[PDB]
Amino acid sequence: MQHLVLIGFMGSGKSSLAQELGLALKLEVLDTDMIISERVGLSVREIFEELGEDNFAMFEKNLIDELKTLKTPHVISTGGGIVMHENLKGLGTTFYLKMDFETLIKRLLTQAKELFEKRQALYEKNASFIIDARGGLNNSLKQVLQFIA
Repeated sequence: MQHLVLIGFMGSGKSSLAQELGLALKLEVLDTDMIISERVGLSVREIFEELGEDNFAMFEKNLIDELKTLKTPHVISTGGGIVMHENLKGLGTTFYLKMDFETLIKRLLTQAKELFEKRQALYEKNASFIIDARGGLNNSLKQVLQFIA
């Protein structure tokens, strides 16, 4: 609960922001996309295609509990599977990196819009803080650094 937890959709650019936020604050950064792929042995993309998003999200939800094992404060990029998460706020201060749907869509249909709407509601229910992604990585970073001050 002094972990800084970047949460948001996959493709939102949280991993890269995490990297740069760690560097700025002299903190280690952990990316649950990385851990899950490292431990499962398959790429994010293969897990998504062969096992589905619900199972990615399960992988993530099980890693969260382990992440409270951490003796030091970390930047943690996670939340690609918010559907399965109950309250990652118990992991630390969570920042939702909020991107509009059309912009998320470019970086990666009525059914996708439906999903996006439902999951955004979960992200902001799980967020201690909201960072507006529209302005790009450094403007998101400034936002996070301003919350910290």
